[PDB]
Parts: sequence; structure tokens; C-alpha cells
Amino acid sequence: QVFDDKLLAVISGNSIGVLATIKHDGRPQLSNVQYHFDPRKLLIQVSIAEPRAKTRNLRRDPRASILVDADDGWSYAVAEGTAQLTPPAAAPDDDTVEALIALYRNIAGEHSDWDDYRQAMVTDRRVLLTLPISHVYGLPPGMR
Amino acid sequence: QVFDDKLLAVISGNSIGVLATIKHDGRPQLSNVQYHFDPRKLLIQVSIAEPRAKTRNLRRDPRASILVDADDGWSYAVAEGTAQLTPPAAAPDDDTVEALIALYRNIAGEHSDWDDYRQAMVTDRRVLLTLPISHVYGLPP
Ligand code: NA
Repeated sequence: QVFDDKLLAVISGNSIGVLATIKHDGRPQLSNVQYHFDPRKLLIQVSIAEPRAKTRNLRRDPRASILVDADDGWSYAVAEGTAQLTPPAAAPDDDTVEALIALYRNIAGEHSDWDDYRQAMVTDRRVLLTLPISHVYGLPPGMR
Repeated sequence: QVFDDKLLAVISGNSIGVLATIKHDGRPQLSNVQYHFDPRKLLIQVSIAEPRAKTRNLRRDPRASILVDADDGWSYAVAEGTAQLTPPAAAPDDDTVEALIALYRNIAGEHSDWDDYRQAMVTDRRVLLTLPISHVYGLPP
């Protein structure tokens, strides 16, 4: 839809969002995440680390939402989906680290020392979060 | 705690945040809200409206969290609480509308036309949401 494309435009137009996961007690857990939006596949990809609260929540209940703010700093879009998570990075060139490399390119371009990047992924036990967008809602720029 | 004050400072330093309510199916519901923060009684105040999803959710389950961004746009603080809601504004002079007028003053001072403001609150079925902060976390700048 034109709408909603106005919401996706808010998502494709930014890189920082509020990730919302579900605590064991059922209430939301919120944090900021950097992301890359794949408009062709309608995916949102995030790099997260195994021992963080957001990761543990998602392994337990894969349902995730991301709110992205528009340029006006008023309006917003929220993407919902069911997260898919890679295993944590365990070797400097396993498929997980390879995917995180591709993610960092999409977000930040060419890395200074890729080999250190590779080692940090293993060390910090990084995970690729892939979130297929199954529903969008929000208040697109242009209305009340 | 030391950590605490740095987070609470983030909340004092802003007036828009992301409000998270809980949907019927257990999923968080997210939206931007404008708020006033009382650093004394440690509570957040928000003007919402009865017809909205966020309000329906909170009347079913009063747990709320609000995330607030630091100036660097990356650091942030989250406050959790159990929401307190007034009845919806029903008459231009009732207690709810008065509370919201006090809130509007705390946020943006004096309003152009209080009489149209009063009316708009009733037409909106506006609600005053009070969130005593029961817990804070996040990543201070
Ligand atoms: Na953590």
C-alpha cells in the first residue's frame, strides 16, 4: 500500500531503532539497535551478542518489534516479525561471522581490520538477528 | 546507585520517548509519546487517549516501559512502572481535563485557547497516564 510504503520508507531511511523483546515475566525489554533493511527481501538484520538480555529473550520467545523514528523526530514506523537467529560465532570464518561481515558492510562500509572484526565476533559471541517483516504499523510523516 | 542517576538524567533531558505496552497476544506494542518528568516524586506523565491501542492495552495490563534517547542518539534509558490512568475526559470542565491542563502547562507553558483545548480533550476522550518509575536500566552516555 501507499501507506504501507510510507512506513517502510521510514524504515529503509534510517539505521538505528528501538528493539523490543519479551522478558520471562511477559513485559517488554527495550534497547537501541543498529540495523540494515533489505527492501527486496523485506528483512531487518541486526548484530547482537549471545549473553545480552535481548538475545536470551529472543531464544526463548522469537517475537520481535523494531520502532524506527522518522527524520522529523516525531513520526515513526514499527516492524514486527518472528526472529531468526544464527548460532553464536564460534570460529573466525564460520557462516555466522561471514554473515556479520556482510552486515557490517551494509551498515558501515569497508572495515579497517577485518581480521580483528572476525576475532571480536567470536570473542563477543555475536549472533546475526534476521527479522522478516510480517506486519508494519505506525504514524508516517504527514499526518496525525 | 551511581548508574541510576546517569539514566534518570537521560529522562530529564528529553520529552519524547518510546512507550511500550503489552498486546493481548503477549507482544509488545510500540509508539512515541510526549512526556513530562517529575524528578522529585520520580514519575513520568503522558497524555493519551481512550480509543488508542496503547490505552486499551494498559487498561487490560497496566505494566508500561518508556525508552528515552540521550543526546548522542545512541545512549538511552528505560523506565518501567505500573501505569495509573484517569477516567477518559467526558466534560470540558471535569477532573481529567483539569489534570491534562496542568500537564500541558508543565510541558509547553501557556496554551493559545484553553476553551478549544478543553473541548479537544473531550472529543479525543483524553486520558492522563501517570507512571511511577519502579525500575530503570539502559546505557548511559
Ligand atoms: Na545485558
